[PDB]
Amino acid sequence: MLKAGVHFGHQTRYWNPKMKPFIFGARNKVHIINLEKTVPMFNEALAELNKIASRKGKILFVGTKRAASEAVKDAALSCDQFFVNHRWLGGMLTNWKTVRQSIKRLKDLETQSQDGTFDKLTKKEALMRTRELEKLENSLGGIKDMGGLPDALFVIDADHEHIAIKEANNLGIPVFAIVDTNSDPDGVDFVIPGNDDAIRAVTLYLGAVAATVREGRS
Amino acid sequence: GQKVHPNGIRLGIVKPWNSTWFANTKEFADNLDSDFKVRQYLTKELAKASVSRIVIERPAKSIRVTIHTARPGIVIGKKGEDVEKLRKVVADIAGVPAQINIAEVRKPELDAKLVADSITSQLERRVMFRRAMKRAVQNAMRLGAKGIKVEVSGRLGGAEIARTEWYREGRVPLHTLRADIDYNTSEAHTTYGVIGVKVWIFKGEIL
Amino acid sequence: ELQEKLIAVNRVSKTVKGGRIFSFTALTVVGDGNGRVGFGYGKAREVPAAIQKAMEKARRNMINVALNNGTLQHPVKGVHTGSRVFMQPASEGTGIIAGGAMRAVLEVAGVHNVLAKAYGSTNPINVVRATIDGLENMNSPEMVAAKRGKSVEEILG
RNA sequence: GCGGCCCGCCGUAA
RNA sequence: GCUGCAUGGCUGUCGUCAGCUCGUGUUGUGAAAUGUUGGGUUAAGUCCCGCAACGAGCGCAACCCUUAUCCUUUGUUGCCA
RNA sequence: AAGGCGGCCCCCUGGACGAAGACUGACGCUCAGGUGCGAAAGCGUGGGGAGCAAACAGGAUUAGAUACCCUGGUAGUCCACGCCGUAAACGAUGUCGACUUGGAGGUUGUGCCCUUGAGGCGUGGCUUCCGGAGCUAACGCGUUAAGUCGACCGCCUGGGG
RNA sequence: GGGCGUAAAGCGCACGCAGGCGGUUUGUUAAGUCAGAUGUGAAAUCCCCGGGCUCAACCUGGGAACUGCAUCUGAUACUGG
Repeated sequence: MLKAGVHFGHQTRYWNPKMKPFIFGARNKVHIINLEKTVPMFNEALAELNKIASRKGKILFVGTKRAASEAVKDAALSCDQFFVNHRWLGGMLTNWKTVRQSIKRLKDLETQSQDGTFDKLTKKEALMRTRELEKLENSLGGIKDMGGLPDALFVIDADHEHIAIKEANNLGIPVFAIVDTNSDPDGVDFVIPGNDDAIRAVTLYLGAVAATVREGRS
Repeated sequence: GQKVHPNGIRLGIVKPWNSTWFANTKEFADNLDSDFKVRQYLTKELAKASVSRIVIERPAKSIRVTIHTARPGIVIGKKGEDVEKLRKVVADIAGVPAQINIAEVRKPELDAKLVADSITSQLERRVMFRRAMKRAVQNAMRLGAKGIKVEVSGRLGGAEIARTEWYREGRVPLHTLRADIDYNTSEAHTTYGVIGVKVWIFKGEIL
Repeated sequence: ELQEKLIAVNRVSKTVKGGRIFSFTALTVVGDGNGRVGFGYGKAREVPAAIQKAMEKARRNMINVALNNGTLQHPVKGVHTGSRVFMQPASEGTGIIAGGAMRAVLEVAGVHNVLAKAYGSTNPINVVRATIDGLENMNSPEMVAAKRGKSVEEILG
């Protein structure tokens, strides 16, 4: 908008040449992103997400970078959506049928957990069951109670999470990644240029999306 | 020769004996011989029936025989005339008086002996062995079991070396003593020699 | 409704510490008889398993082509690793005269009159790509007219 | 851093 | 009586060595690969961490027998404070 | 141009590049037959000869050892003037010209700006290493193409013989 | 309507005669090229439309074809002078 609440690219030697249209003049040894062509398509993407949420699209959030972790887990579970926070497993979409069993095991174990040591006092087994529950909840916490095959994905870092992008392209699901100067627009994507590691930037990104999605239901 | 007999290794833990009686040195040999004779004669006679297991117990001055089967009607007949003939013949074989009992097999697709000789009977009618093996495995898995393994070995039509095949899915742990494994074998004589068949069934782990 | 064809099956080996282990591969083609067709390739230890595994693989992979009364108006050629394929429209009354897997592909596609011919190497797996080779890179009149910013009647004339 | 030590009859699993 | 080079059944050995595979998903035109590799550990593909892989099966370990310590019950044909 | 060229100094001599300006006006590209230049070894005539060293002679090692190892050692290696015309003479890639996303260096010129300083902007030539599309049987090549094109020339047609 | 980095295949490297190929306007020529026309290109054979032998092989009527060559008239965008 006008606060310029987003930083810009990394360096002029780590850059994908496909981003020439989106680039501005680089001055301080680093690339500068043209903000004059970031507002309109951002608003278009927001409208698209609004109409999808009005269609109960079950949006999905990703972006594991140790920075967006808590941010995306707060933006999710806020309106009506799900999220992925750690260690995107290869095949959550192309091999969802196998991940269903892991979800079922997690459901069983969380039901058993609330009365865990009552069933048996052999402390070794209780300890290892709790340890494996902890090991299992981090990779499936945000997706446990979702139907399956979401209708939209929002990605924070494009090149860093290319596995999810490839899976989405294979399945045929629209995606809404954010592309920096060292990434490239490859899939069918509503492209949002701008920095992706600045906390203010990512917060500004997710606030509008969360508000739009929560409005879309009503 | 690598595998220990699955039934023998478990006789003291989770499996019962087939013959149960007490005797001393002077009667051991003849007791065993009489048991062998009666078991062989009964197995020969009831070939057309569905006989699974024969249990022989010796009351003090008598012999008690129980037969497990899946079609008790044929063995027991219209009236009890056939069982009377069998009792007369058995009391002939062993001098002591005899009494006959009949058991019932609820799920014939279990109790591997019946599956084994069913497959052999199918093989005698010149049918493809793969169909028979798959049929039996699918039936056993459908009726409810945590594991099954079948195998056939011998001259399967070709002149080359006797080929061996086997199918298995589920769990068939052989190194656990707690497991309830039911195992039996059979053989079929064809125009190209004999064919061996072995079956393992995992009814369920026992605490 | 879907029509399926089986092209070829062959035995494949692999060496291990104890000897050699064998496996089979199956190549099948599937089409709707109207202009949509796909192919699949599967591997297994027993022949029926590979046969069934190729089928749904072909089913999920489908493309559509636009024909015209049983052919189109493009003498087209397609190339792959070592295969050259030439196909051209036939007037009428003729059939699907073609050597190997091209016959099955053009039959399931929905074509009834063609004058195909194959050059180069002729192993089945690469020549089956005749689908991807030229079938979908064919242009109908209306699409050309729309792309060139013109009308169909004067595109033909 | 460096002493030496050669050969293996003919065909032959689906 | 002949044929273990027409067979079933039953044995020896590598070797009580720690390995051997499968389903689904991806990569390659294909034979195939991935998982089973990488860091640290263990008697061990025994375990944690990382990782386009996610899980399973036969194996390993445990359930079996005997020996080493105590406590109840019973006390002859066994024992004697 | 290729074969190739390394102490220092003098004499004779060829080519390439950059900056600015002037001049002639298609005067160009390729090239069968022809001509010239080609490492090392080798040949002829005349010199020279320290080191090294085919041939050769001894000592070992070995079942044998016309070899590898040790002690010697002639032609040759050097100079002048003539022959020879072959090499894994290899980037195993013929010569010209045009077009097509990028990074990290080396070397040698030149313009501007505070020319402050080892500074900052450009702009030519020649060379190393990664890598995109594309091409390829694959390996790989990738603005110094094995990518997209044009002109001319030289070669190939199963393995042995 | 094929190839020459490793499968067979780029001369060891240059100079250069005969040959092959030419950056851009302007003006002429109509050699190449293009359009008509005329004369030729035997008959038989092939093809097409027909006809007659009881049908068919077989015979026959008419037409296209004979891709060419020469001559005349015209066109001037592209090669050549």
